[PDB]
Amino acid sequence: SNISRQAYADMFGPTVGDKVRLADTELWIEVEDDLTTYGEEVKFGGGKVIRDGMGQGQMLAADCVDLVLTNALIVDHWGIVKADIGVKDGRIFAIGKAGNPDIQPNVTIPIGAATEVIAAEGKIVTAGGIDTHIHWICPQQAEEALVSGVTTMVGGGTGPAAGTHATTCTPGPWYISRMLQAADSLPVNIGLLGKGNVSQPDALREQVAAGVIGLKIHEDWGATPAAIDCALTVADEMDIQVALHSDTLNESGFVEDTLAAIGGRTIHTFHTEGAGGGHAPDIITACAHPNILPSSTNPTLPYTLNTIDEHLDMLMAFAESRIRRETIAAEDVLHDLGAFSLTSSDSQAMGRVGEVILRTWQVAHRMKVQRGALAEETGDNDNFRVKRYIAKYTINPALTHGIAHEVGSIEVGKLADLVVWSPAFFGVKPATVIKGGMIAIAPMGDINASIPTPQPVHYRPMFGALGSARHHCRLTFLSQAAAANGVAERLNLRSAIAVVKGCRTVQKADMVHNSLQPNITVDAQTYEVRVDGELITSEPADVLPMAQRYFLF
Amino acid sequence: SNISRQAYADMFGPTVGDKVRLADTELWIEVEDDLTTYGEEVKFGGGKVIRDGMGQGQMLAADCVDLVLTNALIVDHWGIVKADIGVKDGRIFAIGKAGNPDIQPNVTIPIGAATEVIAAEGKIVTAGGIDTHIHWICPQQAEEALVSGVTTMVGGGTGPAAGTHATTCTPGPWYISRMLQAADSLPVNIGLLGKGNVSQPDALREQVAAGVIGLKIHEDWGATPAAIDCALTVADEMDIQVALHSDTLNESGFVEDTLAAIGGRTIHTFHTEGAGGGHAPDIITACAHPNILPSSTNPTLPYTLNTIDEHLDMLMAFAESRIRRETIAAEDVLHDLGAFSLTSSDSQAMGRVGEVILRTWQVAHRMKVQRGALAEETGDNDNFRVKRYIAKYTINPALTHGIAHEVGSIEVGKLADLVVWSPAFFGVKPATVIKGGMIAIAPMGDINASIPTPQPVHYRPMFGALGSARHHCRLTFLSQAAAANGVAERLNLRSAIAVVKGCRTVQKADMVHNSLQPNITVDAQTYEVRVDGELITSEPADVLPMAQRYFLF
Amino acid sequence: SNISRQAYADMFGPTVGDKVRLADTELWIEVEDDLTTYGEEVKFGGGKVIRDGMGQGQMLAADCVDLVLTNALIVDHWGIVKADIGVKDGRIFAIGKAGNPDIQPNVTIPIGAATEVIAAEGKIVTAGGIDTHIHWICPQQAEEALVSGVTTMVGGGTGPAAGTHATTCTPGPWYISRMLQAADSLPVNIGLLGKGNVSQPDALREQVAAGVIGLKIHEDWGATPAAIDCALTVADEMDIQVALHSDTLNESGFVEDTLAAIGGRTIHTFHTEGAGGGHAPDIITACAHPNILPSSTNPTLPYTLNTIDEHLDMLMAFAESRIRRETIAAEDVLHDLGAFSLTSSDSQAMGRVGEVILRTWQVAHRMKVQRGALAEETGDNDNFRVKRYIAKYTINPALTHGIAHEVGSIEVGKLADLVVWSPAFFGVKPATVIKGGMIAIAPMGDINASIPTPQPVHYRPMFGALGSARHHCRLTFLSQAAAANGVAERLNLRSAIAVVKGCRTVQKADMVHNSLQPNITVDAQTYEVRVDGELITSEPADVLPMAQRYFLF
Amino acid sequence: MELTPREKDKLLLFTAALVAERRLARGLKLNYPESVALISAFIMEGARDGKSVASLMEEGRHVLTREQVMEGVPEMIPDIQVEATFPDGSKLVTVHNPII
Amino acid sequence: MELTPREKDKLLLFTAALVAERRLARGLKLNYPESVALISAFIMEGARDGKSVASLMEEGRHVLTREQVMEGVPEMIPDIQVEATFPDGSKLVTVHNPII
Amino acid sequence: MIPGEYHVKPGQIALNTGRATCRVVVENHGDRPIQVGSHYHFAEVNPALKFDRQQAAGYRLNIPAGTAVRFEPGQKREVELVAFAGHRAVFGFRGEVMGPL
Ligand code: NI
Ligand code: NI
Ligand code: NI
Ligand code: NI
Ligand code: NI
Ligand code: NI
Repeated sequence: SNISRQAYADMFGPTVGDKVRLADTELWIEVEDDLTTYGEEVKFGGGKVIRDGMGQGQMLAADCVDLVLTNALIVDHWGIVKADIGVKDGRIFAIGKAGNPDIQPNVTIPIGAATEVIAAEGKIVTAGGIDTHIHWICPQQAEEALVSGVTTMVGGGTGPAAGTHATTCTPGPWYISRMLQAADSLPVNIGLLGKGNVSQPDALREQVAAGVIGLKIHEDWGATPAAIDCALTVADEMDIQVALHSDTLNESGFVEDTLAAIGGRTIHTFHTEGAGGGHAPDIITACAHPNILPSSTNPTLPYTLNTIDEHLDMLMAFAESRIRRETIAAEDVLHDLGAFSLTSSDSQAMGRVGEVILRTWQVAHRMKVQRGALAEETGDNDNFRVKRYIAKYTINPALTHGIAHEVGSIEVGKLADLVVWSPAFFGVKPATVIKGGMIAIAPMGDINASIPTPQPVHYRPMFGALGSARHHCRLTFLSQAAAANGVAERLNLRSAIAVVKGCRTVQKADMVHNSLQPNITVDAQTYEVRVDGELITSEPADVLPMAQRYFLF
Repeated sequence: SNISRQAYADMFGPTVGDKVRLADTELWIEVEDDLTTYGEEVKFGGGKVIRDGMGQGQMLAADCVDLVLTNALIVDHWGIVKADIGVKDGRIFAIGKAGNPDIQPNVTIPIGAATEVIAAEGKIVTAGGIDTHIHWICPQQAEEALVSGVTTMVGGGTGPAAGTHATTCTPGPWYISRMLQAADSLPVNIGLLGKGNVSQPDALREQVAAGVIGLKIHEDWGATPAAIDCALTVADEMDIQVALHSDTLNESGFVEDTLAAIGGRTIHTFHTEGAGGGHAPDIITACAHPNILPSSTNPTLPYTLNTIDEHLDMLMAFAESRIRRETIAAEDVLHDLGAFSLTSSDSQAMGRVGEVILRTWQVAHRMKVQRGALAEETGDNDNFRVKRYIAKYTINPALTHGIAHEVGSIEVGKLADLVVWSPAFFGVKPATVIKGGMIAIAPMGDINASIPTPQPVHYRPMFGALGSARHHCRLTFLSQAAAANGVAERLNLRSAIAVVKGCRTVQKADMVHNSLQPNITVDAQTYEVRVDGELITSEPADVLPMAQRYFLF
Repeated sequence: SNISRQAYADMFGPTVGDKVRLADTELWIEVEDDLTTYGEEVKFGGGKVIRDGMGQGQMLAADCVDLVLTNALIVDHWGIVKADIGVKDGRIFAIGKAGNPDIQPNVTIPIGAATEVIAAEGKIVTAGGIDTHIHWICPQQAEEALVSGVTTMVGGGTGPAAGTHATTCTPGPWYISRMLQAADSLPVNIGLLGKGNVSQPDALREQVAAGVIGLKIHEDWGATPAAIDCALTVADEMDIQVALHSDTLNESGFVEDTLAAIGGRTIHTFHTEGAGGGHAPDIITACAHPNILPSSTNPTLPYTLNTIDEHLDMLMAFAESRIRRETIAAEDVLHDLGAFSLTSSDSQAMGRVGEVILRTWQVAHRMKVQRGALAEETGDNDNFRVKRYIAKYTINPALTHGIAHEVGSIEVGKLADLVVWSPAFFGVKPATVIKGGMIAIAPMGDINASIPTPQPVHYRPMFGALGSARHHCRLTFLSQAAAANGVAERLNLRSAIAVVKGCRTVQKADMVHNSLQPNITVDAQTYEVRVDGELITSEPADVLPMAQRYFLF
Repeated sequence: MELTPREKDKLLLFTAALVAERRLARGLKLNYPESVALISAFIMEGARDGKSVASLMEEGRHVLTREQVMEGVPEMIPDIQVEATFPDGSKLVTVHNPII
Repeated sequence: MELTPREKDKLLLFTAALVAERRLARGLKLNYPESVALISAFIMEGARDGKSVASLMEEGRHVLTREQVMEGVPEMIPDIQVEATFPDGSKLVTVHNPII
Repeated sequence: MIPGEYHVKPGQIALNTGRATCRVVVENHGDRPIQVGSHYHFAEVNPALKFDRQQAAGYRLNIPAGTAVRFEPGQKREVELVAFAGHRAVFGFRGEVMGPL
């Protein structure tokens, strides 16, 4: 039997050699591989394949997956392939060919009576995003981020307090404890950062022992060489990560003095470009070092016409020393080159919580438009650029904070945090958001309707976000010390617990597709950024995709 | 002392011989009995009867009810009587005469210091509805159904997944467990259905042992004779119910082959008319058998002008074999005759979750208009037709699923799930919805107002729907096996647990006021339905009551 | 170094001698004291004081506060002073000078790595309000009251039931238990009142043993001399408070007979003016007795043009005996004189739940306008009148119900329930509401915005109102008996528990700034109120502050 | 009014349509959400008027043309569905390829 | 439409502005919330039109004058901030002393 | 520019390659329509369909996965079958095999 490739694409989604446009951008992805056996694809429906004795086997629950995503087009750092995804016990069981071994060939993902089905044909499936620069100013941020496709949120705060408005710090044992307890109520995985600004190591050890997975050094609390050194010493001891927002005022020293204080130790530099904070005007030079894991916050991504104008007031003499067109323009290119490894939000503190993914793709679009294909690109597609950029908000943030053993990508053994997208709305509005094997939120039509599609369709929380089901499908990350001291039992935390590890051993070379260490310089007077003497710059966009065609406001 | 019957009706509600119109329909009910002692009615208020030493006694909590609904007009399958209702420990204590035995005669429901009062004079009180065809596509369905007057929801699903969109199945132990946990968060009683389509009995026993109270056989998972037989065998063993959505395609056999596979064993046939699924075009003939408990889904109830037109797309060659004007028209009459015993929704899968009660009364209205009085009717009232129809969404669904020992009617010992209605809004918008003795939802005016009545008045959840109070006032139904294996303790379920029983012994003869087994046939070419050779048909309504006079949209 | 007082006020808020207008009223407060050391004030921000080694010390968590409110202008019954507030373990640690003892002088509130900061410069901080006349008609009242600045709610009810609509009673053990469990879900401290109308003491003891902290005697349940006596006898035994709504009908006796039945025992008279209930037309004379703690409900506060007109229907022969212009006008003056000691709402039963604070200040404004300065006033400010009025909804309600050891004022050791106000919105719309050391609700802008200030800004619940964090930051008050019988463990209450005490020993002389016992009389025919023969009256307002300039509707 | 959850939900759609309506009046080419909202609201009003499902299925295809919406928008909307209370109860109206 | 929480939140602001708009039309002097809502909605529409942040920062100061609002209102609003989707994405518009 | 558009490369896909196939004439002798799915064990279809069941043993319809063939009453037509793979164990359907083959 034969079938035309067009009819096939309409029935099972695209296959090898087919290209798909990402939303309304100029980025095109080409299916690199297809793990199916033509003619043996599984489809659910009346008279279709997944039925008793046919595509559904006779195996017991233990011998089959709980959930199968059929004919999914996976877009991950390791590849863009077509395959079925199997989920078992809340985790990714396998990527391959689903079906019934009794009558079908090459079945690697067994479907049985205990298997639920999610039809992914014609859809793109990605790992849930991971935002590592969250200011816990309000609990509403969790739903906003979840809706955008972000499933893990790392940050600090206690609510709308002055300290939190400015820094990602959950100060001390009491607040840390209270926030760990409040975390059980949120539908995303959570890890907290304590206040790392102190020159007494015991004051830091207490916070780590209380539960934080990292310490934030912020200039508002004093980003002095003494504080930075103290925080890194405790980090090396307790295997937790340090996030830095340096001395913008150059009060205690210049960028080189801060770098000297860090002493080659692992550290995550927040908003490395500088607009969001850091030694004026050269904190961006940090991306040249092997021990620095650099990230960008999202208001500066990508460089557009209104960027500079809006930034002055979001900030409001050192304003014009902090807001620089030169470093803002360069940042985009540095992302395209892989010099900057992560993207984050900086939620409600010079950052948009629901725009991490959306902005990352806009930068990729603008860079393709301005710079053409990357040197690593093969074929007439943007597959490599896509892998490079998706890594910025998935696997790289996970590696930087020691949680890549649990989340960060679509790999066997990892928690099943997945986002299903229709190609036309990729990166803008997801079709389904799965948390730990359960749908946590999705667009839903009229509740009283005869079908789930009638208007009004808007995002509403599903069963995966309800009480005990939620606790079972989310993770609260703890430091190894907190886990050992029995903090979870003491605070009576109800969610699944995960421990962070490998924070001190990760380096720039470990950032997937983003390990460039450029010989970068910044002119002290003009602020021009140069890599190997070449000027790094770009043009501001007047119009961007993933914008006015999708939003009501 | 004397008082005119009109002034009396205005003060204590109608009494024996008085008639009341149900909403804006042509259905009239006549009070059959009044359990009060004229002059001794209890009324609450300043200077009224329920006061210390007067209508309120000196007894301790153990010797008096927690709640009394005064002067209620009860409408249940057993009668339409005026009386006081006593509730104690979350259950119906007694139906009779409330008061203080110290100074009042014939007191059967003692009122004391521990008694709360709900004024029901001029109101109609009914048992909470029971919907047995729920697709758990989204958690929002619970509030929608509760608001309509439905207090128990049986069905299956895991959220907005392909499998759930199409079938009422919660596949396997993992999903069953997760959904049982999520159930604690919903303000209605819940029982789950697993996937019954498998030819290996152990795969089914696992699901029952996990917690499901029934198994759904759906054609999308393969409604073959082998699967049907396997499911019924396990059902007979574990005392759980089977719900069927037959082979519309006639792929494995015709309706008679399916009936043969069932082999006289008890089974609940979903949407027996066929539009929602089933052997084309004669699945409707199932209502002739003694072992079949037939129900209808609600989009086809009642037959109207726009019915056919809307149905084609809600479905979208076998479309015109499934959507038949002939069987749709007949279905209404079969309900009026008692051949069809239940009504359900088929929530968001060709059914409206908040319209089960509303549509049942519209069918009754249209049948009275077209067919006149029933042969069982006595007096100039529609009392019997009313009892016949109310049984379709209360007691009958409860009997069919083995939960009639807990809910289904206003009888002593049963859980106090009651709905209070103003006659003008009967079946459309309730005044109060009580779950397990506590008000769970009700229309509420301006929160900051001087009284609870100022606009805007809209349904808002009350104390009975909050945290622990909710857990105490709702039931999660389990299979006898799950209860024995200690599933509630393992999953740490917080709500009250109830066990199903008597699912295999219920038959058509047991359906209250709806036990007709007609000699029914369907013409294979014309699709005409005939009972004893007589053509069964009806005319489509152009306008219906309980519609545009009550809804904003 | 020197700095002008204006620039100083702009930078750290007002200091000694500076005056501030309360919202848009004519009330002005003058800073009486400042606990800072000029030049050593703590300010948070980039390059500011609270930084490592500077304003932030090296002490461990145990040796520093969890939260510090910097440069707060405190307005409490004991004074109007400028100072820093320290909060530790959810309680008020100290009022003084915050900082780092290592380099700063006079530090009484140590700031360390474990300290969160709330910038209060230019803000007014007050204790959370306490409403003791709550009808638990719906759970939504809690959020409405919290938003207005009320953090403790005492009352009774079971939801929108007839008994609750009319009285503040939670009838019997079952309902009391259910409501105690539902309380864990609400973001305010809660104490319940049972039904005190019974002549059998055991029926009352049961309710107290079940958990109520008081008993409400309401005329609708029979406010007879026998019932009143029985309730007071049990109150004296179990150290719980009694709230009274007397016999308006004069059925069992006149006001003097009720007073005689009370027999000099402590009692809280609700809506003492009479419009909301009580012996017509002289229940107001109760404020002359030493054992009476009198409060007003809010619809009559203050006397305005539309007051009488609206009241007839909110009530609907004894209507015109209950609604009297004479007693309504006098009530305002009696509050100004300190004859009436508390203000409350009477939520949704002739009272506005979100208008207790707002109306108390409107009365103060109208009294200043009509009567000028109080005899106790010193200086050209309204400091004493302000202290007298704030006491009416904070400390006095707490003393009356035996919970002043936990809440009621900004004093060391008390729970940290604080409200932060911008002077322009004082008493109308708060900036931050802190419950037990955690922000529970606050106005919040666009969730996806770059900052928390963009529109739309509306009140949204914060971390202090979420699950377990909420349980840790709220208190459920129990009677000493209930606490002893282990009710909290039995019902498995998750919130912090507090016990009431000192209810029987409090008298009129104990009411802060409101201990006047006037020689008051009421003319039986004309209803004119006279104190020492002088006519007590006032003029109705045509326009009021804290009204149309702040609300959208 | 005793508004049920569904009645309140529809108020959201109505308001979304008011936004689209005013922008169309300004002469702007509507985007994805604006288009869906405008056409949906039209149908609900048609049901309130008492028009049949069949009539609305057709009428709904003449509310907006391809020249009144942004590029790609017509392709993002293969159909529009909405339910409303007709004289004979709630009915589903499906409009295929509403924008041409 | 697939409305996200933020899109739904903005619908609240739009509706608040409709209230203010009708009252201003009646000739009433606007209060605090009405003023904030009216000016904010204006800016959102400007962004939908494609105006720049710079242009709106100025235009927003000429929506209401001191004579169209209640006494004290101008002082209660030192600035107004709102974000909207411009052709180049979401941008923050801050209008200082909008009412003079 | 069409958001999320495909660029499917032209050509065709060969289904179920390298598997044994056979053609059989089937005739619907029933008075009601019968529709058969791609993976249903053809030898166990509705008894009203008349054909050589012995030849259809271990076979299914050689059509795109998920599709179906419809037979109206009295309809006769030739269909192409393809053999099952995997363990070639048949369970379910009308319960005629319930084991390997
Ligand atoms: Ni920063
Ligand atoms: Ni930040
Ligand atoms: Ni069905
Ligand atoms: Ni169904
Ligand atoms: Ni009262
Ligand atoms: Ni009251």
